[PDB]
Amino acid sequence: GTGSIGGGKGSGVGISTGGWVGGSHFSDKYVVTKNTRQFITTIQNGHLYKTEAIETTNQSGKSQRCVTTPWTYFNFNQYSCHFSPQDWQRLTNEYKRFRPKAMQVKIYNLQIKQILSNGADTTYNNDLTAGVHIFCDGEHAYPNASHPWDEDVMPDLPYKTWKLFQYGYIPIENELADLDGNAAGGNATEKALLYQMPFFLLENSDHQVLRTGESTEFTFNFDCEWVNNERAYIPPGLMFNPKVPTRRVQYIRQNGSTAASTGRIQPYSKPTSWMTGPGLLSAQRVGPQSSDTAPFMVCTNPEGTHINTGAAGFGSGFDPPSGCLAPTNLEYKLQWYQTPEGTGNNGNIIANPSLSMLRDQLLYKGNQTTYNLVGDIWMFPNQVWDRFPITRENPIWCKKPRADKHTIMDPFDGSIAMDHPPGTIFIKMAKIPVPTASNADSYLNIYCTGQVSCEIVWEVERYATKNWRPERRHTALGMSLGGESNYTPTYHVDPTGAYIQPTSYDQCMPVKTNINKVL
Amino acid sequence: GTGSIGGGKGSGVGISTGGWVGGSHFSDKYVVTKNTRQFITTIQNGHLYKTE
Amino acid sequence: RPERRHTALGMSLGGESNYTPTYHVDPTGAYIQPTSYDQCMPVKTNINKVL
Repeated sequence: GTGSIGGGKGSGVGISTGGWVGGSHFSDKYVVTKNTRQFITTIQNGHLYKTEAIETTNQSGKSQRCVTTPWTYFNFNQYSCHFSPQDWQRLTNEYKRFRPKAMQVKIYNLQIKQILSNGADTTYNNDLTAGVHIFCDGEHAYPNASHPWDEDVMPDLPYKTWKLFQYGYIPIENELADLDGNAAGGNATEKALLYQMPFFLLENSDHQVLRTGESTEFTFNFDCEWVNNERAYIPPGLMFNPKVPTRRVQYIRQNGSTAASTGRIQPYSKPTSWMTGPGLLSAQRVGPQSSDTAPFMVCTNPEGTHINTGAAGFGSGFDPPSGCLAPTNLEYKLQWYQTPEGTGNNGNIIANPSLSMLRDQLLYKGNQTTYNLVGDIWMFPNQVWDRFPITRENPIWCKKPRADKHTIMDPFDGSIAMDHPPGTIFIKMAKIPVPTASNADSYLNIYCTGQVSCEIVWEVERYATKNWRPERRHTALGMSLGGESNYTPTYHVDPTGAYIQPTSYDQCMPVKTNINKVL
Repeated sequence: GTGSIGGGKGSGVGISTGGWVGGSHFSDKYVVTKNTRQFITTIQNGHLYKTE
Repeated sequence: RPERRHTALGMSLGGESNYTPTYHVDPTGAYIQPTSYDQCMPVKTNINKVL
């Protein structure tokens, strides 16, 4: 049902630079997702680079220093971006693993409008000679624009308008520069940090400038590890045959009155060579919602401790701490809101056990009498665990920090650590100077709308099982009713046009809950 | 991180006549500096040559 | 021996509240200027030549 486009192959105002793409194609080895959004970008910071310091004192809740830029950026990092709930269901039901392979982004059909405000009404007219600056940072030569679990992501519904967020970054750890700080300290390393605090201008590189008849296109080739969709039906410790005897001997030392005994290990409990995976349960969250509450605080202090007992502005919180361990409290569970309007207990989704036996692991230390839970299990030889089951609402990737030494990279939120994730596309409108009598900068008030199309080829692979029995699958019967009068199902739309969100973790259709693997 | 420019190679309103350049490249024998500014120019002297 | 070089450690703080270094920008977006001649990084101060 594709029409033949008429009109010449030329270019300019009155010729569109691309069409709308949408929908997925499933195959055995590949899944192709196509998504187009209409985006809107506006002037940021009045075309200025600014810095901001909180100066802590708990007013904001810690000490941050940020530089905000005139730029905005595209954030594609999330699965709901690329998959409809239908397509995500099909992916997690029909395939044991998948990874992104190739990516193609087009920015096209650009429209710059001048904003004319007279009194109480505002008008919008084309300025056809206005440009927009666009470039991708693929070298990661600038601070990353996006961080996992941000609300800046592409809209889930294809017909919603995507408003870009302002780009900004933290030039320095602000608590490490207290300025005067303490008087008898004679601050030096604090000034030394400020003198070498970097400053980044996107204007320091080459940009493409697009007028309304131009378009631009970016391609990216993923070299990626697979995200696996498989469930362990047993722990690795149960891989034995309980009827078979073992050669192994268990010596039990003298316990109180009970004499030291030796004997053959029972057939139904055979020793395992495989250990609980890493995780930290010992810490608890601190302080009011306003501060940084994470149970572990990862700080870098070059000088003399004194983290002000509340972590001050030193460091960032490490959450979730528990890793693959069974969370012993709600604090340790990954939790988010479906909507930027979510608050409190409304609109929040708590991650639930996937019922995979490589997750929710625990370690118990025997004394002579009993077993006690080991709070902090560190990285140890012979640990095996599965990754956090990712839903359609999880971030896809995180960027690996550039560093000399790193341990196993398995972010506990479930995002894939990548050496070179897709580059961020930065976009701002050309500053249009307005002639002014004084030296105060005045500019023309303009905004740009356009279409972005993302197209990802997913390398995918199906499952084969010798299991006799029907496996668990994701089904619409696990959905719930919502909206006004509560007659609208989960991924449907409200009578007001509101898109009903999943209220539970299973409605988000996590991976590793369905297809069984033999250990 | 340079995109492929779409739209025809023709000219007119709605086609930009260049991109933004910026940044330096250092070498042993050469340094290349690239700078772009946005300039504004206005009418001067009401289009007159005057003496003072 | 190590020769003299230009370093950011010769920069100074400026702007409002005077927490912004030399070539950085103010919270108001003002670009802090070098307040001294050495912050301008003159030539012929660093690399030695034998006469």
